[PDB]
Amino acid sequence: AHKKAGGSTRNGRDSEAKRLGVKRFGGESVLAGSIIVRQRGTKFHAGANVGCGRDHTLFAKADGKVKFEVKGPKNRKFISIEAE
Amino acid sequence: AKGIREKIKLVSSAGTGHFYTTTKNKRTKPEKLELKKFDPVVRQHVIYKEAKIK
Amino acid sequence: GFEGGQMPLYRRLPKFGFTSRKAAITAEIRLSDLAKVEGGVVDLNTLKAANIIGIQIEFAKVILAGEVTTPVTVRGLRVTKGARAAIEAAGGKIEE
Amino acid sequence: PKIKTVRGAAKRFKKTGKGGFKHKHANLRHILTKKATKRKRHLRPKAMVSKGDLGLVIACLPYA
RNA sequence: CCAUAGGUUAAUGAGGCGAACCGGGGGAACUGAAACAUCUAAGUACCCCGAGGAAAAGAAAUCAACCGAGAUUCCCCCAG
RNA sequence: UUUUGUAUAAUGGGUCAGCGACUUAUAUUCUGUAGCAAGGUUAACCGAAUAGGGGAGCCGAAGGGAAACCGAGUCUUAACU
RNA sequence: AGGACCGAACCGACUAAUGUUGAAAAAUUAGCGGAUGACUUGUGGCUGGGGGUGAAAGGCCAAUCAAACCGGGAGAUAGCUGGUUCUCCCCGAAAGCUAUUUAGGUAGCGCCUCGUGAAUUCAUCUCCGGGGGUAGAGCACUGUUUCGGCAACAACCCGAUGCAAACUGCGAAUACCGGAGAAUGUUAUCACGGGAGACACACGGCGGGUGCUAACGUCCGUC
RNA sequence: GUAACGGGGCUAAACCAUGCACCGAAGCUGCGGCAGCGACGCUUAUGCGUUGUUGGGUAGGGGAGCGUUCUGUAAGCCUG
RNA sequence: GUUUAUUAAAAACACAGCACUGUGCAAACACGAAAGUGGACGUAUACGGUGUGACGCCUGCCCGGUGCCGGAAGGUUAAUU
RNA sequence: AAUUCCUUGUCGGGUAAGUUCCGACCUGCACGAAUGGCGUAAUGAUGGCCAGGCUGUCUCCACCCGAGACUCAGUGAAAUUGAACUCGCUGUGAAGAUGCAGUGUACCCGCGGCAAGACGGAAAGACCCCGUGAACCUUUACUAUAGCUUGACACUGAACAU
RNA sequence: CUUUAAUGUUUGAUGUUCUAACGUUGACCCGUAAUCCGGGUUGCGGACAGUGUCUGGUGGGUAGUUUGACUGGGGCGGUCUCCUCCUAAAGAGUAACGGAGGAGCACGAAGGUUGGCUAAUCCUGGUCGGACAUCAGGAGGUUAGUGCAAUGGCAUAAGCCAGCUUGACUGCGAGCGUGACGGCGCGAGCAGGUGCGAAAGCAGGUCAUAGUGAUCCGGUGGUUCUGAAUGGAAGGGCCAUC
Ligand SMILES: [Mg+2]
Ligand SMILES: [Mg+2]
Ligand SMILES: [Mg+2]
Ligand SMILES: [Mg+2]
Ligand SMILES: [Mg+2]
Ligand SMILES: [Mg+2]
Ligand SMILES: [Mg+2]
Ligand SMILES: [Mg+2]
Ligand SMILES: [Mg+2]
Ligand SMILES: [Mg+2]
Ligand SMILES: [Mg+2]
Ligand SMILES: [Mg+2]
Ligand SMILES: [Mg+2]
Ligand SMILES: [Mg+2]
Ligand SMILES: [Mg+2]
Ligand SMILES: [Mg+2]
Ligand SMILES: [Mg+2]
Ligand SMILES: [Mg+2]
Ligand SMILES: [Mg+2]
Ligand SMILES: [Mg+2]
Ligand SMILES: [Mg+2]
Ligand SMILES: [Mg+2]
Ligand SMILES: [Mg+2]
Ligand SMILES: [Mg+2]
Ligand SMILES: [Mg+2]
Ligand SMILES: [Mg+2]
Ligand SMILES: [Mg+2]
Ligand SMILES: [Mg+2]
Ligand SMILES: [Mg+2]
Ligand SMILES: [Mg+2]
Ligand SMILES: [Mg+2]
Ligand SMILES: [Mg+2]
Ligand SMILES: [Mg+2]
Ligand SMILES: [Mg+2]
Ligand SMILES: [Mg+2]
Ligand SMILES: [Mg+2]
Ligand SMILES: [Mg+2]
Ligand SMILES: [Mg+2]
Ligand SMILES: [Mg+2]
Ligand SMILES: [Mg+2]
Ligand SMILES: [Mg+2]
Ligand SMILES: [Mg+2]
Repeated sequence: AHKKAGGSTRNGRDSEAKRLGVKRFGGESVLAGSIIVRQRGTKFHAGANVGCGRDHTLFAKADGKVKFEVKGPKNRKFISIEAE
Repeated sequence: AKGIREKIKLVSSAGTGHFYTTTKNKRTKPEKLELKKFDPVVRQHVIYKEAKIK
Repeated sequence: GFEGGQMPLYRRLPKFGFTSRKAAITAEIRLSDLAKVEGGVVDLNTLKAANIIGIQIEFAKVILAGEVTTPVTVRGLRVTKGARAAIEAAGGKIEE
Repeated sequence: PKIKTVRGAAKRFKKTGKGGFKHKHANLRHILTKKATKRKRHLRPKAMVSKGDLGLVIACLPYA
C-alpha cells in the first residue's frame, strides 16, 4: 500500500476555521464566531479571553451559540440591545 | 481492521422486544460478556444483554 | 446526441426502493359534484360528462372539492368529512 | 416517442405541488451504518437546484 | 422356392426464369454501452428453400374475476 | 483558418462559371400568437372528405405517504407539538 | 562417371555509370553467377483469403499482401482536422473552481445574453462598531548565534549583538464584515426561467513560492 | 555593412533647475446627420422639435430586414 | 543449390549426415461438419514431427523450476442417484 | 573473438608512421559443447588485411572524337501558382524579412551559365507524443471455444463366479 | 423386531463367457463384362468399439478484448483518498513532481456525572545513594500531562484519582456554518424514558480537528404497507443492520 515517499507535497484540505459572524450583527441564532470547529454552548456571545481579551458583541437575537473554546468560552449575560 | 483478533462488531440485543442497537468490541480483551441498558421501541430501558451474556 | 457526460452518474447517486399501488389509481370520484351530470340518480359507476370516474375501476372515495349539490343520494361506496358534511344537504348512503 | 430514462424514475420519481420532484436522501445505509447515530435519520427526501435540471426529463403524464 | 432388388416400356407431371410483399432453415460485424466480456446493433445485413395473389394466422386445453367477453387479422388508445 | 500571439517563412486557394454544408419526421419543454375556459381537445374511423360526425382517450382544476390509506390536508413520531 | 571444369544459347541478377517529369511504374551499357541439373521452357490442370503456396523473406497469390479483388451491412465510428454562403441595429463573455480511465472532451457552479418579478436592494464616499497576527519590529517562548562572567574544554544561568516560512511577550497600513447618512449612476442588486459560449490564455505592476531574486521560464494571488 | 542617438547632424540640437509659449489623438469642443432610452415642449393610436445621454467588440444571446425559386391574390396587370 | 518479383544473394534457407520422439496399419499425422482423400496401392531397413547441418576429435555436471514419460496405493474432485 | 564495456587492452609482426589486420597473453564487462565446442582440404559475384602488375583513382589536369547543351525552321509538354509595381545592410518582429523601421544602393528589357534565399517544389511527419484509435503478433493477461481426453445415460443384451 | 450369520432373492460393483443389436478399409455370391453402394453367405471383433446428450480435464490451435492517469516530451522513478503546519498578501479561499509530518485506529472504559487533586525540573538534607529510585522541606512560574502527527486549546482544567453508572439513549429540531452537487458539520430547545448530584445542573461518546467507500445485487431480523381470480404464500416496500 506504498504511497510513502515524503516529497512533502501534502495538503490538509483545510476547512471551517474562519472568523465568520464578525462584529455584532443584527442577531439571529446564526453560528457566527466559530474557529476550531467543535464548539459547544455559547448563547448571546460577549467575546471573552483573558488578560487583554473580552470582545463585546452587544448585538445578537437571543442565542448566538458558537465559539468553542479558543475564543472566549461561553458568553451571554444580560446584553441584547436594550436588555435581556 | 477486520482481523479476527481485534475489534469486531457487536450486534447486541434486548430482552424481549426485538430491538437491535449496535457497537464495537474486541476479542482478546475480556469478552463473552455484555449488557447495558439503551432505550427500546418505546417505554423503559432495562436488559439489553446483547450477545455474550454474563 | 453527444450528451457528453451522461446525466446518470454524479446525478445518479442514492436510489430508494419503492413498488406500486396495484389500485388502478382509484380516482377520487370528484370535486364534490355528486348528483347533476352524475346521471342525477346519485350512486356512481361511469357514464358521465362533467366529472367522470373513467371506467376501469375498483373503488372511489371522493374528497370534497368544488361546489356541491342541492340534491344527492350520495353513494360511491366512498367517504370523507369533506363529504359527510358538505354533500349532507342530501342523501347520505355509503353501502359496500 | 421520447423514452424516459426508466432508471431515474425508480431513483427520484416525484413531483411535489410544483415539480422539483423530491429525489431522496440517505447515504451509507445498508452498507456501513454501524457508524454515527444523530447524523443518520432518514428524515425524508429533498431535491436540488443546480442539479434539478439534469434530473428533469422523466415523467410527462402523471404516473407514479 | 418363392418374394423382393434390379430392368424395359408407356401415360401423366416436374425441371427454368421471376421486382417487391409472405412463410420458413442458417445467421454477422462495424455500432452503442462515451473502455469492454453480460447486454446492444438485430433476428437487421446477408445466404438458402418454398408458395401465393396475397401469404400467414384462425373458431379457445383464450381471457376475465365471481360481472362477463367471445376465432384470426389490421388501425387508434392503454404507455414510453 | 488557428492561436496568448501571425506581414508571417504556420494552414488553404492558379483564375472564372455552376454545384457545395443546421434539413426532415414524430415526441417533450419553453417563448410569441390565436381559439376556448375550470374546463381544453379529440385519435383511428365514418363521411353528402379540408365539413359534419367520433370525446376511445390525453391534459388540468389536489395534494401527502414507500403503500394501505387519508385528503386541503397529509406524512413523520407513542405524540394530540 | 560427375548436383565435375571452361564457355555461347538458355536461366539468373554481384558491381559501377546512365536514367529518376525515363526508351522503361526496375531498364540500358560494361563487366558478373549457373549452364546434364535440387536445370531450363511450351501447353493444359490442381490448391482461395484467416485461406492457399512458401529451400522461410511475412515472401508470392494479376503493377495490391502483418490477411487479395468486387459488391454489400454503410451515410460503420471519428471526444480529431478542415469548411460553413445576405444586410443593418442592441448587449456581450471565458480561458476559473469541483468531479471525471479526466487532462486539446464533458458536466454543475462561475462569467454572457433574453424574459418576469421584487426592496431606497446595489455600489463610491463620511462617520460608528468589529475580528486579525501580515509588513515592520523584537528575541520572554521554540530554534539558531556570538562575545564577555562561575565546568580533571564545553550545554545550563547574568550582561552586551544578531537571525527565522513552518519563533511572537508587540503590531500597522489594509482588505473584509455589519450599522446609520447625503449625493450620484437610463435598479447597476437579488431571485426564478429560455438560449449560450467558456474552461490552452499571454504581458505589465505589486506580494510570493520555485529556478540562479536566470529565462518572451514555471506555479499561485491581485490589478 | 556605419549598426549600442531612427539617419542627418549636434558643444549645446546634452543635462539640471525655473517659467511662458507652440506642435500634438478618432480624447474633448464647435456644426450637421442617424438610431435606442429618460425627460422637456407640446401635440396626444400617435407623433414630431429641444435636450441629457448611449452607440469598439471574437464566442455567443436578442431584435429587425433585403433578395431568390415555387403557391395563392391572377385569363387580373405588364409585354412582339 | 535457395531467398526479399521492384534498395538486402548473405555468415541467412536448403543440403547430405546425426540424434530425439511418435506410428502395429482402418498407422501416427493432415484436408474434411461427414462421406471420402492424402500418408501409400507404402507397412518399422517404413512413414511423420522436432532440433543439429559434410567430414575429423568430441559432445562434460545439474531432473531443483516448467514440460513430457511411468505409477496410481492414498487425499481432492464433475454429471449422475 | 561476428561475443570485451574499459578499448586504439598489453607484447610481438608488417609500416617512415597501422583506432584495421595477423600471432600471443587471459583480466571471458557478458565463449562453451547438436537454440552444438574446437579444427578442417576443397568451394565462395561472401567480411577483413598485405603484395606484385596495372594504371588519369590521385598530384594536376591537357588535347581530341562523337551524343546533347547554343542558332534557325516545324510540332509542342511539366510540376507550381493569394496577388505583385519580386534590391543590399543593421535593427524589428510569432523569436532566421523583397514587403515593417532606418539607411545604403539601383536607367528600362533580354540571352547564356550557377545554384546561396524565396525556411524553394513533391507527399495533411515515416521519428516523438496524444486518441478511453486500428491492425497483426506474444504469452503462466482475461473471457470463451475447435481439437484431443473423462465419466454418467442412452443405441445396449444373455448367463455365471466373487 | 433389532446385533448378527446361511438360502431365496432385488440391486450396485469388478471380473468370466456367449450371440443377437453394433463394427469389420477379410473372403465369397448376385445386382453387374463396377475399384463405389446395396443385398446375401461366411469369418473375425462384440455389448466392446463408436455415436448423441450431459460432465471434469486440457486447450494462443483460434477468437474477442483489456493492459489508467498526473508528468516541465514521453518513459523509469514517484503519486493518485483523508488529517496538521508553512506557502497563503493579519476575513474565507486559492497552485506547483513546493518545505515538513501523521491516519485507514484505540477505549465495558480512555464515556457520563459527582466529589476531590495539581506539573516538569533543580537545591539542601535521607540506610540500603556514589547521574537519576520511594521520603523531607524549599525554589516550585503553560519550560508538565493530553491514548497517536501538527496546529490550536486546556487550571473552572480536556491533565490526575476514586465512588456510582450506561446519555456511546429513541423520536424531532429554531437557526446556522460549509459545499457545483452527492453530501458534510454545529446546534439551543421539545417529547418519552435514563444515569450521576442534596441541589443549581451535566450527559445525544471520547479536548477538537484523520481512522474512510456512493449505487446496484443481494443476506438477517421486525411489520397483517403490498401480494396479479380469492385466502394464503413467494416476492416487493418500509425500519434496523451485514
Ligand atoms: Mg371517457
Ligand atoms: Mg463502446
Ligand atoms: Mg503555438
Ligand atoms: Mg503563409
Ligand atoms: Mg465560384
Ligand atoms: Mg557443373
Ligand atoms: Mg543516380
Ligand atoms: Mg548484361
Ligand atoms: Mg560456365
Ligand atoms: Mg501455366
Ligand atoms: Mg504483386
Ligand atoms: Mg449499420
Ligand atoms: Mg463515412
Ligand atoms: Mg472512474
Ligand atoms: Mg519580516
Ligand atoms: Mg479542461
Ligand atoms: Mg486549464
Ligand atoms: Mg494563469
Ligand atoms: Mg510565460
Ligand atoms: Mg495651442
Ligand atoms: Mg484631431
Ligand atoms: Mg456594436
Ligand atoms: Mg553457390
Ligand atoms: Mg530486392
Ligand atoms: Mg540485390
Ligand atoms: Mg543451425
Ligand atoms: Mg587476434
Ligand atoms: Mg550437452
Ligand atoms: Mg553451426
Ligand atoms: Mg535543343
Ligand atoms: Mg537580407
Ligand atoms: Mg534579420
Ligand atoms: Mg542545373
Ligand atoms: Mg519544402
Ligand atoms: Mg500530419
Ligand atoms: Mg490473441
Ligand atoms: Mg469491437
Ligand atoms: Mg499520460
Ligand atoms: Mg487567511
Ligand atoms: Mg488577506
Ligand atoms: Mg538524594
Ligand atoms: Mg483526542
